[PDB]
Amino acid sequence: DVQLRESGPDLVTPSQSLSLTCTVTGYSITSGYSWHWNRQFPGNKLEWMGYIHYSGSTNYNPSLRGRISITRDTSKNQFFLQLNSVTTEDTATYYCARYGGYWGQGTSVTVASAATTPPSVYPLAPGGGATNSMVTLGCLVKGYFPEPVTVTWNSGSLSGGVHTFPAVLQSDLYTLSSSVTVPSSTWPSETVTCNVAHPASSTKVDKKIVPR
Amino acid sequence: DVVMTQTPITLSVTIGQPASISCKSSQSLLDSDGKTYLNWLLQRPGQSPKRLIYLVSKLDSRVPDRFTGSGAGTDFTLKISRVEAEDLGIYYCWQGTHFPQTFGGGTKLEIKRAEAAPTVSIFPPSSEQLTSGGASVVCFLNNFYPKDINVKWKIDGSERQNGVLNSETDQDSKDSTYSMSSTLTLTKDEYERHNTYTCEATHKTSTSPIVKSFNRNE
Ligand SMILES: Nc1ccc(S(=O)(=O)Nc2nccs2)cc1
Ligand SMILES: [Ca+2]
Repeated sequence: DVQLRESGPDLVTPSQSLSLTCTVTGYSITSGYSWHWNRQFPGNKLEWMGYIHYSGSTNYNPSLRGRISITRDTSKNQFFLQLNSVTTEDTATYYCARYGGYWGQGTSVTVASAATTPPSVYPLAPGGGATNSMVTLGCLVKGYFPEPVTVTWNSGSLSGGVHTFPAVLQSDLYTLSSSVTVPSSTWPSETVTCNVAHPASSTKVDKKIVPR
Repeated sequence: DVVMTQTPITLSVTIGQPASISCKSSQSLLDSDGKTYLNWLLQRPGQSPKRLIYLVSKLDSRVPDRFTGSGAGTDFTLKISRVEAEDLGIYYCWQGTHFPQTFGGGTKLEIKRAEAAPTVSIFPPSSEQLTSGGASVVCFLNNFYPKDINVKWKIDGSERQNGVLNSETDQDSKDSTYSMSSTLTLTKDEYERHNTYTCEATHKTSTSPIVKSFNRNE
């Protein structure tokens, strides 16, 4: 019942090294197979980076100079990636993997010199009126870094009619939006609040969506 | 590296219909040990790659037999007898015969469904934002199909090309629609010089642009 679990930093500065850990369970990394690091770039293309063999030898893609090493801790059943001199081109989702169709959940890594920055949170309330039985409200979350942010609505009791859009770059920081659609019978007569969490900056913001 | 080229690049298929995807290698995938190390994988939105087929035509035991692989040498094919909703995602080929192992660039399968008109909403900048010196006008275009849509902004009757950022969701797993947000960002002083802001969507579900608007005067 083989499982693979990657962990390590969200954000690395250019030129520095990136180190990740893959924690393997349900199979001993000394008992067989090669144990691989792969990565997926924005745009979905996949590259194999290297492996550590059960004997402990290593083989690396020519495309990663000698700036990649893989090591292991056979006592904890973990193997490790280290990629040095990183650049914007190494920004990616990193996956540990084994033959037989086993992949980790993946871990996303951005490489930037931009600083961790907490979000502003703006409410989206409609202008001066329409008849209809449903209303759409939203939140605009702007100028935070790095990914991710979470958005919930009224602490998650509103999940049904929600769309939270992928973040886009905007002046070297991220901006996302989310919309929620509720019965006009319930807003504005009841409160709708967007809850925004930005873990990198240790921030939670609640914004109430008020009419006009 | 051995180049792996997949065709087509995107494909739209109705649930219950078949599909086919081809993978071509820059040289033969036969290894000196006599086996041909070619696999097919699926990656569903926001998940890891999963193995479908290995050694050209062997079915992974976790995968249903609606998936089959064939081919030899440099030419390979994945077929899906009958497409299900769960087959939404990106398919990749992979070779592990030559060093370094390589992956093809991926083929995106979307589920074809009935045309659906977007629900379009427009929002004025908040006063909060205006205190930062910036202004963002937000337009939501929710639960539509097909994906192709053109969104145009006008200010007092004229098209505003710049300052617009769009974000699209991946295809929805429950209803197979797409949604999009479009944001027009201006400076506050520019925002405060004009009265009429409009988001116009061109989409095959209407013979005219779908329009939402507001006037700064109120
Ligand atoms: N690095 C790596 C590349 C592909 C795969 S697989 O999921 O296709 N399973 C495979 N099984 C046999 C060969 S590949 C696993 C790890
Ligand atoms: Ca070989």
